[PDB]
Amino acid sequence: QETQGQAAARAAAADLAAGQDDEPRILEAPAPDARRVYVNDPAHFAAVTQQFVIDGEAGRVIGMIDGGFLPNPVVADDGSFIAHASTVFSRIARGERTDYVEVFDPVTLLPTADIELPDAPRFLVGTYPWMTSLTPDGKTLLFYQFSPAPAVGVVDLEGKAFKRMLDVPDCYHIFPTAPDTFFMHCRDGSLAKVAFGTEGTPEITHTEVFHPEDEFLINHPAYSQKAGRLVWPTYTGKIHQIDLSSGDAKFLPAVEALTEAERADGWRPGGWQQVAYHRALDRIYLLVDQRDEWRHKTASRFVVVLDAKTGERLAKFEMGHEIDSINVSQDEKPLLYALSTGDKTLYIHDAESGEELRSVNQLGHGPQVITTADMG
Amino acid sequence: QETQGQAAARAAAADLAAGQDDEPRILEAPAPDARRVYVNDPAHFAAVTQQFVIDGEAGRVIGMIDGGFLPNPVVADDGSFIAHASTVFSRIARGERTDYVEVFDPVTLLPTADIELPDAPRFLVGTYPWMTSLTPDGKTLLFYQFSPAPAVGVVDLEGKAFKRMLDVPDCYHIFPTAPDTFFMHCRDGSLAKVAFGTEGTPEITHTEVFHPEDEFLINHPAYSQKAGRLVWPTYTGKIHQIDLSSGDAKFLPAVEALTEAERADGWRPGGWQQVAYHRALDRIYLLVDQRDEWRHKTASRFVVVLDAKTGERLAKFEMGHEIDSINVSQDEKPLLYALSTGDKTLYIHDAESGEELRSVNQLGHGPQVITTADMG
Amino acid sequence: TDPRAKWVPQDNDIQACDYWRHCSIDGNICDCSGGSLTNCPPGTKLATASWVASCYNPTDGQSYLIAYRDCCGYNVSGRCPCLNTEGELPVYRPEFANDIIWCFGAEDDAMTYHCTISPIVGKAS
Amino acid sequence: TDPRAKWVPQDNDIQACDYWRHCSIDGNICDCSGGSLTNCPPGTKLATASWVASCYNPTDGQSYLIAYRDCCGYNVSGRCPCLNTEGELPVYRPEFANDIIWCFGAEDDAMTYHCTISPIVGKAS
Amino acid sequence: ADDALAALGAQLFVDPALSRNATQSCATCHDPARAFTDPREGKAGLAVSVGDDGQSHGDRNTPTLGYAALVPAFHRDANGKYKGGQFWDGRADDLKQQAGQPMLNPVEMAMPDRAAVAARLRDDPAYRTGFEALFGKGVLDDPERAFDAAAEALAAYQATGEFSPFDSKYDRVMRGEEKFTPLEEFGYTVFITWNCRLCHMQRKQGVAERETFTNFEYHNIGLPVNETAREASGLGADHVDHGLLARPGIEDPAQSGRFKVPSLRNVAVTGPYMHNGVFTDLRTAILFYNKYTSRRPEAKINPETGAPWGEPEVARNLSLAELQSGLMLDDGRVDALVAFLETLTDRRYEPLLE
Amino acid sequence: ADDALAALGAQLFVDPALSRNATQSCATCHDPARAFTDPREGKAGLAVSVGDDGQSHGDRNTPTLGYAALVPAFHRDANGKYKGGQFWDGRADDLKQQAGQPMLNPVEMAMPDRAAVAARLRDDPAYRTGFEALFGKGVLDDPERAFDAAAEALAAYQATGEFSPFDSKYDRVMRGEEKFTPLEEFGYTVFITWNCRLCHMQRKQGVAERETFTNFEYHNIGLPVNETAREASGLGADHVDHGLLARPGIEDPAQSGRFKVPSLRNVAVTGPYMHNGVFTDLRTAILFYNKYTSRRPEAKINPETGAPWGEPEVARNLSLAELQSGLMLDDGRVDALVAFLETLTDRRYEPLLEE
Ligand code: HEC
Ligand code: HEC
Ligand code: HEC
Ligand code: HEC
Ligand SMILES: [Ca+2]
Ligand SMILES: [Ca+2]
Ligand code: NA
Ligand code: NA
Repeated sequence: QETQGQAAARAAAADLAAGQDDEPRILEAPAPDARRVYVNDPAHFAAVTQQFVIDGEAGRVIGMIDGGFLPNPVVADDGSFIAHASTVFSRIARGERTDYVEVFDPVTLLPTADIELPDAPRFLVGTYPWMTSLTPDGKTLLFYQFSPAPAVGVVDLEGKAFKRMLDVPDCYHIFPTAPDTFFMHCRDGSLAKVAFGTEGTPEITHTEVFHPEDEFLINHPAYSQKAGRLVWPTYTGKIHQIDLSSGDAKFLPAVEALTEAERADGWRPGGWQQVAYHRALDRIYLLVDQRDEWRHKTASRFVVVLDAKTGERLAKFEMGHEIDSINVSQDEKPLLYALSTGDKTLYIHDAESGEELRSVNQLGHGPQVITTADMG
Repeated sequence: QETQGQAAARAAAADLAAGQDDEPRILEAPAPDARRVYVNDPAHFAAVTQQFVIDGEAGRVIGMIDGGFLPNPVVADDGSFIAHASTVFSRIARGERTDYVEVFDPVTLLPTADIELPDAPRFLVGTYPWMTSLTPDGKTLLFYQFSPAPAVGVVDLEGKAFKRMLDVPDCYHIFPTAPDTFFMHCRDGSLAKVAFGTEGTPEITHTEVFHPEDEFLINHPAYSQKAGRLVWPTYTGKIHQIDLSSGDAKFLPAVEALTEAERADGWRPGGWQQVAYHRALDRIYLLVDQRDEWRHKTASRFVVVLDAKTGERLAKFEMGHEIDSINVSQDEKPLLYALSTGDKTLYIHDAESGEELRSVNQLGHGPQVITTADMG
Repeated sequence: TDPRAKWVPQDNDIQACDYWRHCSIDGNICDCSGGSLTNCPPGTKLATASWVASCYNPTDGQSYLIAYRDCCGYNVSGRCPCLNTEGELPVYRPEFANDIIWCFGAEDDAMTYHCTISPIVGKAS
Repeated sequence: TDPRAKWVPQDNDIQACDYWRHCSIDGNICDCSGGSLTNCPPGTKLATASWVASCYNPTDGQSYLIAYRDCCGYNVSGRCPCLNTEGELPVYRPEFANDIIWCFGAEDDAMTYHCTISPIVGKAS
Repeated sequence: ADDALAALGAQLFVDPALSRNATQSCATCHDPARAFTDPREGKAGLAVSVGDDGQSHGDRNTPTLGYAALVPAFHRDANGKYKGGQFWDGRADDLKQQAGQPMLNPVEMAMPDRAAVAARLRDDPAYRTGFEALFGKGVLDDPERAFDAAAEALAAYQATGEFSPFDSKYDRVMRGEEKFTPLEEFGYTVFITWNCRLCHMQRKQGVAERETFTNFEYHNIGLPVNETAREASGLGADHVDHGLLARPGIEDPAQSGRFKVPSLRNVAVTGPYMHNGVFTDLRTAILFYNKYTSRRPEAKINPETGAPWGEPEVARNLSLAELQSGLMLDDGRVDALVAFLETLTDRRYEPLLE
Repeated sequence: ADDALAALGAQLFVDPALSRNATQSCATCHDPARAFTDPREGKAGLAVSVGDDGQSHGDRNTPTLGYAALVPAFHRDANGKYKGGQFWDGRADDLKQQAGQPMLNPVEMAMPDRAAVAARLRDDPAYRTGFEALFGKGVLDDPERAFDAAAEALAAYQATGEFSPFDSKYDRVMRGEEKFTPLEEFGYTVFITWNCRLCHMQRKQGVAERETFTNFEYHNIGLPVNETAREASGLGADHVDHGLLARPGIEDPAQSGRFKVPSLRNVAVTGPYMHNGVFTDLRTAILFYNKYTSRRPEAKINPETGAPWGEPEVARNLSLAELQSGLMLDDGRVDALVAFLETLTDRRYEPLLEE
């Protein structure tokens, strides 16, 4: 029942009583583990932003990172580093634009690389995790450009340099599968495979169209790079699963996250990060609620959990708060993270029972994005 | 009774029904007038900040101005321009610091000057209006430096260039009286008169000491440049008045804003901008409430109005909100502005009756500073 | 106030998030920071890029194309924030998507979001 | 909860604004953003400059000098905001003044405010 | 008189007696079968038209007469921008002032003077009857009155529903009578959301009653010279077409190289495109706009030539704010725009679409 | 035994028989009338001390023995910081290891060896009685035992309340027995808010039971050579005082030019100042710190000479993090700091405060 502030008061009181000395210093964040969780605050389009590094097990903020205008966070799965692509201007929100990538040490939070992106090439948008992406080896960062045309930027993190822009078709999102290969989702309803080398035009392959024009695939699919599992829900909660593990796209049986009866009762997914995927358990988690069809960005109060292989519902959790984004820790007995934009609070739940264990409040102005490393 | 949003909805509907055309464009703010009011939001030490330009008569936001870390706003009394001294960093709150002055056109709000301040000389502090100050002719901006020692920076607004730093004694604040002269308040309880040139040690002359070492003079005195009147409250609501209209300091009889009984009962001034002064009416306005002596920065729910010459109380207003800062318009039938840092709201009162007329909400994160022009 | 309920347009207050023209607005209503329904605030820059929705007007029973245009070059206003998504489609259908900062073509290469305007540019269909 | 009431120190929770060592704190409690009571959070820079206050400790009845030190180089934490002013004097007595950003001497010339620590540097007199 | 006047103009419109050698009428160059444009191949292809003498070619493309009656009289609006008039350079105030010019132009119909026109009108008993009934007895004996009267009838004829029927698929769709195809609807969406609508829509905002997909303004879009057309015009390699600056009374240097925004109605059947007919294909006209937005090397190349577009004929007063939109049109969006513009074809020219 | 050991030390302390020519005792250079420092004028004034031979000068200033008993034995802490010991360079582990060194140093007391010391102690019947009563019979016959016993006796004497009375005004003020003047209180507030506290306070945080205004660490503050002292010492123009690096066993080149933070107790009466006695006046020692912070031309200038402070003797490993505070001490705060440090004078030396 003792809070961290209370426990801290006793320790400070005991130090004073015992005459224990200690040097005022800069703390190191504790070693990255499976239960570390990052919360990004795009701050409702504010010119500067914040990231929160949280120990999910203790429910404690263990660090922060400043960002500029709508930064894209990435977290290396092995815990070796974190990075974002960010945007600043010479006079707050006006003047000369500088786009850049920073790489940070994950215990000191010190920038270890600051790599400027030439010609302001970042896509400025409500934060989608897979608009900026690390290769599995972690030596390359890939960012999406929308203006003047869909394009993908290649950033060498090892050599700390921007390399080049890749011309791509009318496609969106970046799902890396190898040091030299990533997938995108195209307007025509196909996936595009993009293979890029040291120099030259990329080798671009399209899959067969896997969904119709009237079937809308959300801006926040879950992608497990270690599983090569792309889990993509529609507005109705229909779930596309694409296996990319062989290096080529194989489409898994489509599955329904809601029953026909629930759908007729107006049950629909809604929020920001509406979907989570646990790799070890091969399990899908989806934010759902009763809502009108065009209220797809509102908070949801329920999470359903289902088997990826069969699509059988394993649980339905009444979350108890207005939840916008979900994600899971990738360890055994995982935590279910439930971030409320409205409350500016991360609610930390047991993923098996759905029970709320703890919460972390005061997380910026409009926190929206949850990131965790797959370290197992 | 009809709100501005309702009037605009009405007008828009009429235009649409009449087939009236109009070009989407950049609006000009209405001409600066006596009832324009500026509200600055230091945003509780956020690295970037906002100024709100408000029509006090309509209670409408007519413009905004972005700033960096704790900027100092000034407003030319003749309404010809506004300016600020501001601070930015190359990586949000870290990296290379640039201190600078911007001058703005008062209707387009476009910057007409961007003057860099060499060696990052700005005093970084919770915002005090008289830590940066225009000369009466509006040709020179004066800013305070605290580190490495008290100094005053001279910025030529006419020639759009930084001039020089002035070494001063251990003194604080800048109240300009002439194109080449300002006063400061010193630790020793005197005022310092500083008469400066383009080069050479300035002519520094101390007034006699005017207060004991245990009377505490608030960080937010009211100064009327056109009247040459410095109104300086202490923590107890005793008010020091200094007449600077002759070019030299003349000490006026001290007045008590609170009665002996009120003081015996716990009435003290408190907030941020605790005091206002109306030039034409020769009236003093003071935020007061029942408080402990060391709660001198908390909001107050009452304003006392008193005659500057006699010290006679003219009114005591019950504000009806938690008010941190007050100021007044400098015209006939003036408005009493009442800013709530907690509510993020400017409450607009009739300064004669104390009655709340209208309000302007959603004013940033922690608004604290109200500025008006004296155009009379 | 029920966030999940079918959005109900009105034609009586342009600063409220249920005003009919804001059916797919994202950000802040420009009328609340010195602009107007169809004009930008001083000091900001008007984008030429737009996103589109067909918004039903309850007054005349007609559906209009609202081409939302951004006012750019300022930090977000923080006044009158709204998010509505009537007919709003994912990013791969950008003409109908509203997470995108539609600041393209703004003067001085302004690309920061301040607020959005709501001009009618045609009848639906 | 009465902002104008006499400040009541406690010695049981360091994240609360009434914690005894926070008697003249202005800003944010460092413990709430990855620091501790007397240490800075990762990535920030510890100032050497200080402001002082005599703060009464209700555990032992002693008044201690608390030399507040800022952690600098980050935008304000926005967590556990507090403002107390026990003994706090105006700016012309700066060693007791708390509106000043006391970031002087911070590594890398860091001058932005993130949070404040509350170390004891001596007994009051 | 409105019906009778337009009937008279209808007679005049197809009468070659108004050309020096009686080889051409208004209908020769403004062919009702090709949306009131010129199907005839000349020295420069379909880019410019041949006059009455059989040799002289113009320096400008013959535009449609469809919907020209909806253009306001030439003026300068409160924003300082010139609007309206007739001719690519707006040198005629309105349709009336316009009609007599091709009559007396040596490179067109080539009549010596107004007296020569009246003399030909007088040779026709049905013109003596028609004109005298509308303007009075002896109108044709007066060169000034006859010529002015012929201009009035022709203008009145152009103002009838036949020239502006508003029966395009676009019109039918806006009347809720049918729906766009997916491709067509996508094209419309792109049209109204991309830079196109800043110039090719009547209003800045709201709904136009009789949309003709032009704001009547004058813009320099930085087009190159049409080499063969300019060669055929006889005007010389030294010659520069200054567009609106050519208009008598226009002195403003900022107007040099600007032209009237054409109406996009029937655009799919009125190729080649632009003031000098430089682009034969509709797709090329659309792709020209990418040159200001796209960083792809293909955007610098005219797909009709395989060579760079060419430097602008007038390298100032470019509408860069409108043109440099920051977004490139991919092939899919070009296809959609083509599909949309095809819906601006009047009913009777839908067979021309194939 | 505790009283007796110290009493023996008291005797040895004032005994000139422990010097070659018997002109010199500890008390000659560590004079109890001047807070255990050397009042004698030499070739370099009071900067350095003249040894037993009447000619040889040291190269370092004679520090006070007051409160030296409070310094921990020399060690390296987990933070990699060396702490404690005795001498400006900490080459002695503790008080006991220290005591024997001036006895054998040819530039000081100049006894040829331990046997020579034992012979002098043997000559005195009082020492034979006092030594043998404390250390056993025949102690003075064994040069090693006798030298060790003498050091132990002297160390024990320096640990008595006589050397560390804690009766300064500062001490009385902290007991609530009296109050600071406005100026002293301002001085104290400055001392604990400015960089001084980072080196001249026992602890990093919390309160010290027996504060002596040093953290016992080693720092190079960038002081110039004292030219007339360096000349008097005869060590040479090419000689560099490496401070802590000179301690046997320390090979870390980062320790070069670092010296033990002196206790500031009795500072007001122990002039001149620093390890080489370079600064005559207490005000000047304070003004020295402004060279790292002030931008005024005067901050570069030693007011005692009118010339620049000088190039650092060791221009590396400077404690710039602590010294470059960003804040300049104005004359008012220098006045306050002088007045505060004057409160650190032991009661018996208060009369000296006038001169
Ligand atoms: C030799 C072929 C030819 C003949 C015959 C001809 N025109 Fe034209 N017409 C043109 C060309 C070429 C232009 C463009 C000229 C320019 O813009 O400088 C034009 C322009 C016009 C325009 C302006 C339309 C716009 O949008 O700018 C109108 C109206 C017009 N003609 C009507 C007529 C009428 C009525 C007649 C019969 C009296 C006629 N024309 C005779 C070739 C011809
Ligand atoms: C700067 C205003 C402006 C913008 C923006 C603009 N246009 Fe144009 N457009 C013009 C003008 C002016 C002309 C005539 C150019 C000339 O001949 O000198 C023209 C010519 C055309 C033509 C040839 C029609 C004919 O009869 O010759 C087509 C087709 C066309 N535009 C379509 C488009 C499309 C599609 C877009 C959007 C990608 C677009 N325009 C953007 C002003 C504009
Ligand atoms: C010639 C004058 C002289 C005599 C005699 C002398 N000393 Fe010293 N003492 C010094 C000097 C000089 C230093 C500093 C030398 C150094 O740091 O290398 C010093 C240093 C010390 C220190 C270290 C204090 C500190 O803060 O580092 C102690 C303890 C000490 N002496 C005690 C004694 C005792 C006990 C005797 C008698 C056996 C004695 N001294 C004899 C001059 C003298
Ligand atoms: C970086 C740690 C550090 C800081 C900060 C510091 N000092 Fe010192 N101080 C020292 C060291 C080390 C010496 C010995 C220098 C030497 O002789 O090598 C010293 C010597 C002195 C002396 C001479 C004492 C004597 O017996 O010779 C005085 C007086 C003094 N300091 C006062 C101050 C004051 C006042 C401040 C605050 C402005 C201050 N110091 C800041 C470490 C520091
Ligand atoms: Ca044509
Ligand atoms: Ca000394
Ligand atoms: Na050609
Ligand atoms: Na000397």
